[PDB]
Amino acid sequence: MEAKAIARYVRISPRKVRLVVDLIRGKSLEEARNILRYTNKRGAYFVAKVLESAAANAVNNHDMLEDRLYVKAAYVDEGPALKRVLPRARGRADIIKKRTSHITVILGEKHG
Amino acid sequence: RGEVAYSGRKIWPQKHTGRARHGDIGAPIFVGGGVVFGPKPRDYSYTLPKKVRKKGLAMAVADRAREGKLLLVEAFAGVNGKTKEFLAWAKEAGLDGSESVLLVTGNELVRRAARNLPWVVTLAPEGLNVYDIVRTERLVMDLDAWEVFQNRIG
Amino acid sequence: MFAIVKTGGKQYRVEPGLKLRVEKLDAEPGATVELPVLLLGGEKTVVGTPVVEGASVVAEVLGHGRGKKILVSKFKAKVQYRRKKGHRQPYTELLIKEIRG
Amino acid sequence: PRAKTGVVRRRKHKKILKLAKGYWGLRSKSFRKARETLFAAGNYAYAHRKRRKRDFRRLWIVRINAACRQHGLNYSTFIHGLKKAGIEVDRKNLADLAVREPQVFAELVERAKAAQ
Amino acid sequence: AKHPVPKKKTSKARRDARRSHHALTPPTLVPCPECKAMKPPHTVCPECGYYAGRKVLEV
Amino acid sequence: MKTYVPKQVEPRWVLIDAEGKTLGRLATKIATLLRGKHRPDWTPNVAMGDFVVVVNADKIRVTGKKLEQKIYTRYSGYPGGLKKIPLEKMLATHPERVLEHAVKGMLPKGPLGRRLFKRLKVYAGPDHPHQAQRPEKLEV
RNA sequence: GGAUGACCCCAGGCGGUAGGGGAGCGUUCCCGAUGCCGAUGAAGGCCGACCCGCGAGGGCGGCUGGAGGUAAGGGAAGUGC
RNA sequence: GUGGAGCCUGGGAGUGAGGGCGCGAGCGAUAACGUCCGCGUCCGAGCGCGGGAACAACCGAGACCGCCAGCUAAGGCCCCC
RNA sequence: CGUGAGGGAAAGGUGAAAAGAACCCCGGGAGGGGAGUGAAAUAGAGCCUGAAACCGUGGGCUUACAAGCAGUCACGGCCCCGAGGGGUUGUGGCGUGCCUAUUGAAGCAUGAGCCGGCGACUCACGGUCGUGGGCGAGCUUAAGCCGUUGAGGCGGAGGC
Ligand SMILES: NC(=[NH2+])NCCC[C@H](N)C(=O)O
Ligand SMILES: [Mg+2]
Ligand SMILES: [Mg+2]
Ligand SMILES: [Mg+2]
Ligand SMILES: [Mg+2]
Ligand SMILES: [Mg+2]
Ligand SMILES: [Mg+2]
Ligand SMILES: [Mg+2]
Ligand SMILES: [Mg+2]
Ligand SMILES: [Mg+2]
Ligand SMILES: [Mg+2]
Ligand SMILES: [Mg+2]
Ligand SMILES: [Mg+2]
Ligand SMILES: [Mg+2]
Ligand SMILES: [Mg+2]
Ligand SMILES: [Mg+2]
Ligand SMILES: [Mg+2]
Ligand SMILES: [Mg+2]
Ligand SMILES: [Mg+2]
Ligand SMILES: [Mg+2]
Ligand SMILES: [Mg+2]
Ligand SMILES: [Mg+2]
Ligand SMILES: [Mg+2]
Ligand SMILES: [Mg+2]
Ligand SMILES: [Mg+2]
Ligand SMILES: [Mg+2]
Ligand SMILES: [Mg+2]
Ligand SMILES: [Mg+2]
Ligand SMILES: [Mg+2]
Ligand SMILES: [Mg+2]
Ligand SMILES: [Mg+2]
Ligand SMILES: [Mg+2]
Ligand SMILES: [Mg+2]
Ligand SMILES: [Mg+2]
Ligand SMILES: [Mg+2]
Ligand SMILES: [Mg+2]
Ligand SMILES: [Mg+2]
Ligand SMILES: [Mg+2]
Ligand SMILES: [Mg+2]
Ligand SMILES: [Mg+2]
Ligand SMILES: [Mg+2]
Ligand SMILES: [Mg+2]
Ligand SMILES: [Mg+2]
Ligand SMILES: [Mg+2]
Ligand SMILES: [Mg+2]
Ligand SMILES: [Mg+2]
Ligand SMILES: [Mg+2]
Ligand SMILES: [Mg+2]
Ligand SMILES: [Mg+2]
Ligand SMILES: [Mg+2]
Ligand SMILES: [Mg+2]
Ligand SMILES: [Mg+2]
Ligand SMILES: [Mg+2]
Ligand SMILES: [Mg+2]
Ligand SMILES: [Mg+2]
Ligand SMILES: [Mg+2]
Ligand SMILES: [Mg+2]
Ligand SMILES: [Mg+2]
Ligand SMILES: [Mg+2]
Ligand SMILES: [Mg+2]
Ligand SMILES: [Mg+2]
Ligand SMILES: [Mg+2]
Ligand SMILES: [Mg+2]
Ligand SMILES: [Mg+2]
Ligand SMILES: [Mg+2]
Ligand SMILES: [Mg+2]
Ligand SMILES: [Mg+2]
Ligand SMILES: [Mg+2]
Ligand SMILES: [Mg+2]
Ligand SMILES: [Mg+2]
Ligand SMILES: [Mg+2]
Ligand SMILES: [Mg+2]
Ligand SMILES: [Mg+2]
Ligand SMILES: [Mg+2]
Ligand SMILES: [Mg+2]
Ligand SMILES: [Mg+2]
Ligand SMILES: [Mg+2]
Ligand SMILES: [Mg+2]
Ligand SMILES: [Mg+2]
Ligand SMILES: [Mg+2]
Ligand SMILES: [Mg+2]
Ligand SMILES: [Mg+2]
Ligand SMILES: [Mg+2]
Ligand SMILES: [Mg+2]
Ligand SMILES: [Mg+2]
Ligand SMILES: [Mg+2]
Ligand SMILES: [Mg+2]
Ligand SMILES: [Mg+2]
Ligand SMILES: [Mg+2]
Ligand SMILES: [Mg+2]
Ligand SMILES: [Mg+2]
Ligand SMILES: [Mg+2]
Ligand SMILES: [Mg+2]
Ligand SMILES: [Mg+2]
Ligand SMILES: [Mg+2]
Ligand SMILES: [Mg+2]
Ligand SMILES: [Mg+2]
Ligand SMILES: [Mg+2]
Ligand SMILES: [Mg+2]
Ligand SMILES: [Mg+2]
Ligand SMILES: [Mg+2]
Ligand SMILES: [Mg+2]
Ligand SMILES: [Mg+2]
Ligand SMILES: [Mg+2]
Ligand SMILES: [Mg+2]
Ligand SMILES: [Mg+2]
Ligand SMILES: [Mg+2]
Ligand SMILES: [Mg+2]
Ligand SMILES: [Mg+2]
Ligand SMILES: [Mg+2]
Ligand SMILES: [Mg+2]
Ligand SMILES: [Mg+2]
Ligand SMILES: [Mg+2]
Ligand SMILES: [Mg+2]
Ligand SMILES: [Mg+2]
Ligand SMILES: [Mg+2]
Ligand SMILES: [Mg+2]
Ligand SMILES: [Mg+2]
Ligand SMILES: [Mg+2]
Ligand SMILES: [Mg+2]
Ligand SMILES: [Mg+2]
Ligand SMILES: [Mg+2]
Ligand SMILES: [Mg+2]
Ligand SMILES: [Mg+2]
Ligand SMILES: [Mg+2]
Ligand SMILES: [Mg+2]
Ligand SMILES: [Mg+2]
Ligand SMILES: [Mg+2]
Ligand SMILES: [Mg+2]
Ligand SMILES: [Mg+2]
Ligand SMILES: [Mg+2]
Ligand SMILES: [Mg+2]
Ligand SMILES: [Mg+2]
Ligand SMILES: [Mg+2]
Ligand SMILES: [Mg+2]
Ligand SMILES: [Mg+2]
Ligand SMILES: [Mg+2]
Ligand SMILES: [Mg+2]
Ligand SMILES: [Mg+2]
Ligand SMILES: [Mg+2]
Ligand SMILES: [Mg+2]
Ligand SMILES: [Mg+2]
Ligand SMILES: [Mg+2]
Ligand SMILES: [Mg+2]
Ligand SMILES: [Mg+2]
Ligand SMILES: [Mg+2]
Ligand SMILES: [Mg+2]
Ligand SMILES: [Mg+2]
Ligand SMILES: [Mg+2]
Ligand SMILES: [Mg+2]
Ligand SMILES: [Mg+2]
Ligand SMILES: [Mg+2]
Ligand SMILES: [Mg+2]
Ligand SMILES: [Mg+2]
Ligand SMILES: [Mg+2]
Ligand SMILES: [Mg+2]
Ligand SMILES: [Mg+2]
Ligand SMILES: [Mg+2]
Ligand SMILES: [Mg+2]
Ligand SMILES: [Mg+2]
Ligand SMILES: [Mg+2]
Ligand SMILES: [Mg+2]
Ligand SMILES: [Mg+2]
Ligand SMILES: [Mg+2]
Ligand SMILES: [Mg+2]
Ligand SMILES: [Mg+2]
Ligand SMILES: [Mg+2]
Ligand SMILES: [Mg+2]
Ligand SMILES: [Mg+2]
Ligand SMILES: [Mg+2]
Ligand SMILES: [Mg+2]
Ligand SMILES: [Mg+2]
Ligand SMILES: [Mg+2]
Ligand SMILES: [Mg+2]
Ligand SMILES: [Mg+2]
Ligand SMILES: [Mg+2]
Ligand SMILES: [Mg+2]
Ligand SMILES: [Mg+2]
Ligand SMILES: [Mg+2]
Ligand SMILES: [Mg+2]
Ligand SMILES: [Mg+2]
Ligand SMILES: [Mg+2]
Ligand SMILES: [Mg+2]
Ligand SMILES: [Mg+2]
Ligand SMILES: [Zn+2]
Repeated sequence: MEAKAIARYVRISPRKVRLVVDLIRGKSLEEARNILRYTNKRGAYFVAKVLESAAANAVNNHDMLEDRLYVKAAYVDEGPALKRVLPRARGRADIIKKRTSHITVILGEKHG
Repeated sequence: RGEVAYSGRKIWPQKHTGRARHGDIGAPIFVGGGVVFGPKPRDYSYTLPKKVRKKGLAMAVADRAREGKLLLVEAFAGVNGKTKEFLAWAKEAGLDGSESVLLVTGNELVRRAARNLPWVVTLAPEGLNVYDIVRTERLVMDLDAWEVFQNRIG
Repeated sequence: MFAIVKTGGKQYRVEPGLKLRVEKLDAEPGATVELPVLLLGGEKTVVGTPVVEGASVVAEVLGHGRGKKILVSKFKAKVQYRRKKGHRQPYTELLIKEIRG
Repeated sequence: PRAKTGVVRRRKHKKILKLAKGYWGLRSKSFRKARETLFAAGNYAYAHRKRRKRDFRRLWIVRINAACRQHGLNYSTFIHGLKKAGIEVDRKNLADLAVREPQVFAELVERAKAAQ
Repeated sequence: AKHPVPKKKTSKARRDARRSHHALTPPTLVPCPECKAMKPPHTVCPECGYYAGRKVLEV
Repeated sequence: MKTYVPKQVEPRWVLIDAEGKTLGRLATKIATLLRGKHRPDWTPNVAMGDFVVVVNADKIRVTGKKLEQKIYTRYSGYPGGLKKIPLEKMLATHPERVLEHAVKGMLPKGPLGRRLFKRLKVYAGPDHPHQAQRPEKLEV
């Protein structure tokens, strides 16, 4: 049995959040929580939220035990980019891409 | 490219922009531009020689006759404009609808009765033509229709 | 006992029970054919000059087939020359029955 | 009537890309680089089918040479002798005999020495 | 200067190889001797406000 | 029938005395042994030659005026980094390198060729530390 | 040969740019079609180490898809990147 | 002398920047990877194959496809080979 | 966008029916997990199908003494599907991208970041050859007119 959560259209660059998600892949829920809590990255806030949403799903929907939970899989996908004009010298206009992330956390139970 | 709605303006200078040269955005190389050698209104008719089509007419009827699929009739019994009536007559005439029939008669009442049948094509003899003959498995004609036909191919 | 036989312009070491693919032979499936012998070995050695007079190998033709397609493809640069040919080599499959010395 | 590209180009590009599976980076992912890679691939295959025949003959010859020198003669003498003796066993089978049937090969060597 | 520019697009391989040094190292944590919570060493415990076996902070 | 390919074989250790032999003409034979081209099952893409032990490499011989006119050369990559060492000096300093260089130059380039060179053990003086492999003495 | 592109046998030719000629494949549309295939699954998509074809391609099978597609034989072009 | 020989009529072209080499001359300096003609050749179009370390035109040779068969060419046969 | 004359886009599709997801759960919200609707929910409104470039997660093979137009030929190793095949690639052989332009290009000469879609030899009238038919010292109609309503015929002026 697995439980899963997805935070879609999170306004943060995927390459940035992945760095954080890599920190918790395969960790027990408790270990992940401690890591995210003292990870000094903006992305920690978002991955924490998804992590917890997945833990709640596990316990409340899927009859899983909180003390058995671990991050069985996790990944970040790119959402649609928000394109924005960045005015440059000599009348040039560049396009900034403010990128977007779909954050998936999947929890399983580590038996015994 | 001359008939499309855009202006004839050169979209950017010939040289020194670092881009490909262009005139107006109506050029067919542009999405939304004119089309090159696209279709224009066209008359596909041409005058096929009279003797060829008269000959064709005779040959088309001849093909059906050689197959035993040409039948002439004097009259159409009791068909006065009702499909049910033509059906009754057709059954006796050996037309069970298992074969498509080109029915050629000057009798309007007969043509009206048969015209809605899927297996029947109806024509006045002045309209006899080889496409309609070759389209259909059987040819059925009035003695009257047979006569204007023989006049036509004479 | 093994023999070195000659068929389809090539030479093979055959033994009873060997299944072998050779160039296509003009012979019905199920027919048996006799292959020239160049040399015999195993227990006795006899050396052909070039072929040995008495001997033959008896083979049953199992059937004929077409080899797995090979793509023979030709290209010349800057000259717009491209050629694509599919090639399937025909063959006969043989089952070696006996070595008649 | 209009006949837009529709389906046809995608299908052609897919044929090429399927043949290019296994190739490095864009050579298996980009239609253009795949097509270029394949041009060269086909020419090599043709050239190397030819070359494969030479490759193996050279290998047989080397093995035959080593087997001969164990019996006191070199390859070029051995081949002359075989010619004079009228023995026509090819290099592919000579090399096999040299490894799998040393008694028979040694016999062939004798005939070759004698024939000279 | 004369505006140096990349000669070739960086390949997926080379791009990803440059990043072989980019993975984060996890925060280093120890248990707080008082409340057993994980926290960075040599910092005041944010959970109970203890440090050096005494209360330092309202938490 | 496919051409025979050998399963891995216990390599044969061989012992050679270099004393009085002509440098280049001995090298060609060591190379052949290294490649394993003397064996009927020779296969070009595996290391299956002999291990060759050589002794008295310091007593290798050479014709003409090569002792003083043959120059070994090394390039350091630095300006003026071309080093020139005559045969006499090489023999008087690292004698075993003379044969080593001669043979290395006679092996195929590439990974296999480099691996083959490692199967050559050249010693100045009459002794080698390889009694454990019991090298078979070879006249060549 | 056999009589006629029925297929077999013998022989010889078959590198190729500009370029000439020949034979084909596929795309859109019309006749064939008031038909026929189609929810027991159209077109399109994704696989395939299978079948046919020299090849361009064509089948077939699995998955997807969910409403169209269209033969032999011919016709016409906004027809292949 | 039956050849992808020739001649006649007609349809369709492309080409009208050549280049190396050998031989024969002119120009140049008994210079030029020079230049301009003549006879031939090859590359062009055979940047397909072997040799010449590598290399359009030097030597060998005109590649329909396949073969883990044989004989040769030039060139080679101490090792790399 | 331009002072102005003027220039001038992009942007279509849930489903048969909104039945457009009550209510509970994590979350500030967004978003999601259940429940529920539906034949179908990777048809959930950022909605038919959903290619390709491009990004990621998981797995198999493989890689830190190696010289490379990236392939190809051979063999061996491992994995997979069950005298066979598929994947991978250690070693050995061979190997100068594509297109354009040129006497000559891998060329350190042009062009191209990559992918998808748009993108260039046509049509009318006349000519000239060839060709499939019709008729043949003759062949043929044009505009029109009648008919048809995807029917064909008449029309000889005129042309050769
Ligand atoms: N007079 C006639 N029957 N004319 C031909 C038929 C008319 C019409 N197109 C039909 O099929 O119903
Ligand atoms: Mg940190
Ligand atoms: Mg909880
Ligand atoms: Mg700035
Ligand atoms: Mg401005
Ligand atoms: Mg500006
Ligand atoms: Mg400004
Ligand atoms: Mg960018
Ligand atoms: Mg940007
Ligand atoms: Mg215009
Ligand atoms: Mg205009
Ligand atoms: Mg306009
Ligand atoms: Mg306008
Ligand atoms: Mg306008
Ligand atoms: Mg204008
Ligand atoms: Mg204008
Ligand atoms: Mg203007
Ligand atoms: Mg311009
Ligand atoms: Mg310019
Ligand atoms: Mg630019
Ligand atoms: Mg441009
Ligand atoms: Mg540009
Ligand atoms: Mg323009
Ligand atoms: Mg303009
Ligand atoms: Mg315009
Ligand atoms: Mg537009
Ligand atoms: Mg338009
Ligand atoms: Mg156009
Ligand atoms: Mg035009
Ligand atoms: Mg135009
Ligand atoms: Mg009109
Ligand atoms: Mg026309
Ligand atoms: Mg007209
Ligand atoms: Mg009707
Ligand atoms: Mg009807
Ligand atoms: Mg009908
Ligand atoms: Mg009708
Ligand atoms: Mg034979
Ligand atoms: Mg067996
Ligand atoms: Mg075969
Ligand atoms: Mg065969
Ligand atoms: Mg190809
Ligand atoms: Mg090119
Ligand atoms: Mg090339
Ligand atoms: Mg070329
Ligand atoms: Mg080209
Ligand atoms: Mg060229
Ligand atoms: Mg080409
Ligand atoms: Mg197109
Ligand atoms: Mg299209
Ligand atoms: Mg397409
Ligand atoms: Mg294409
Ligand atoms: Mg497709
Ligand atoms: Mg295709
Ligand atoms: Mg690969
Ligand atoms: Mg790739
Ligand atoms: Mg890659
Ligand atoms: Mg890709
Ligand atoms: Mg070949
Ligand atoms: Mg070759
Ligand atoms: Mg050969
Ligand atoms: Mg000897
Ligand atoms: Mg000979
Ligand atoms: Mg021979
Ligand atoms: Mg400066
Ligand atoms: Mg400067
Ligand atoms: Mg600078
Ligand atoms: Mg400055
Ligand atoms: Mg700069
Ligand atoms: Mg640059
Ligand atoms: Mg990657
Ligand atoms: Mg890098
Ligand atoms: Mg508290
Ligand atoms: Mg020896
Ligand atoms: Mg010497
Ligand atoms: Mg020393
Ligand atoms: Mg070497
Ligand atoms: Mg080499
Ligand atoms: Mg040709
Ligand atoms: Mg022809
Ligand atoms: Mg067609
Ligand atoms: Mg097509
Ligand atoms: Mg239409
Ligand atoms: Mg219809
Ligand atoms: Mg229909
Ligand atoms: Mg049905
Ligand atoms: Mg289905
Ligand atoms: Mg369609
Ligand atoms: Mg297919
Ligand atoms: Mg389908
Ligand atoms: Mg419909
Ligand atoms: Mg279709
Ligand atoms: Mg159709
Ligand atoms: Mg058809
Ligand atoms: Mg038709
Ligand atoms: Mg049209
Ligand atoms: Mg077009
Ligand atoms: Mg003739
Ligand atoms: Mg000719
Ligand atoms: Mg000629
Ligand atoms: Mg022509
Ligand atoms: Mg023409
Ligand atoms: Mg010209
Ligand atoms: Mg001209
Ligand atoms: Mg001129
Ligand atoms: Mg000129
Ligand atoms: Mg010139
Ligand atoms: Mg000239
Ligand atoms: Mg000139
Ligand atoms: Mg000359
Ligand atoms: Mg001379
Ligand atoms: Mg001269
Ligand atoms: Mg002169
Ligand atoms: Mg010159
Ligand atoms: Mg000169
Ligand atoms: Mg001169
Ligand atoms: Mg010349
Ligand atoms: Mg040219
Ligand atoms: Mg040549
Ligand atoms: Mg030529
Ligand atoms: Mg060349
Ligand atoms: Mg070559
Ligand atoms: Mg050459
Ligand atoms: Mg060469
Ligand atoms: Mg060479
Ligand atoms: Mg050269
Ligand atoms: Mg040159
Ligand atoms: Mg050449
Ligand atoms: Mg030829
Ligand atoms: Mg020979
Ligand atoms: Mg010679
Ligand atoms: Mg040499
Ligand atoms: Mg050798
Ligand atoms: Mg203004
Ligand atoms: Mg304004
Ligand atoms: Mg304007
Ligand atoms: Mg809808
Ligand atoms: Mg709707
Ligand atoms: Mg429905
Ligand atoms: Mg809340
Ligand atoms: Mg809450
Ligand atoms: Mg919500
Ligand atoms: Mg959730
Ligand atoms: Mg939900
Ligand atoms: Mg339900
Ligand atoms: Mg259903
Ligand atoms: Mg379905
Ligand atoms: Mg779906
Ligand atoms: Mg759907
Ligand atoms: Mg629909
Ligand atoms: Mg969708
Ligand atoms: Mg999507
Ligand atoms: Mg991976
Ligand atoms: Mg090393
Ligand atoms: Mg290693
Ligand atoms: Mg390789
Ligand atoms: Mg091999
Ligand atoms: Mg395998
Ligand atoms: Mg492979
Ligand atoms: Mg393999
Ligand atoms: Mg080899
Ligand atoms: Mg290269
Ligand atoms: Mg080159
Ligand atoms: Mg190309
Ligand atoms: Mg270009
Ligand atoms: Mg140019
Ligand atoms: Mg130029
Ligand atoms: Mg030039
Ligand atoms: Mg290059
Ligand atoms: Mg370059
Ligand atoms: Mg330039
Ligand atoms: Mg370039
Ligand atoms: Mg230019
Ligand atoms: Mg660009
Ligand atoms: Mg790309
Ligand atoms: Mg495209
Ligand atoms: Mg034209
Ligand atoms: Mg037009
Ligand atoms: Mg026209
Ligand atoms: Mg004409
Ligand atoms: Mg005509
Ligand atoms: Mg006529
Ligand atoms: Mg007339
Ligand atoms: Mg006139
Ligand atoms: Zn604490």
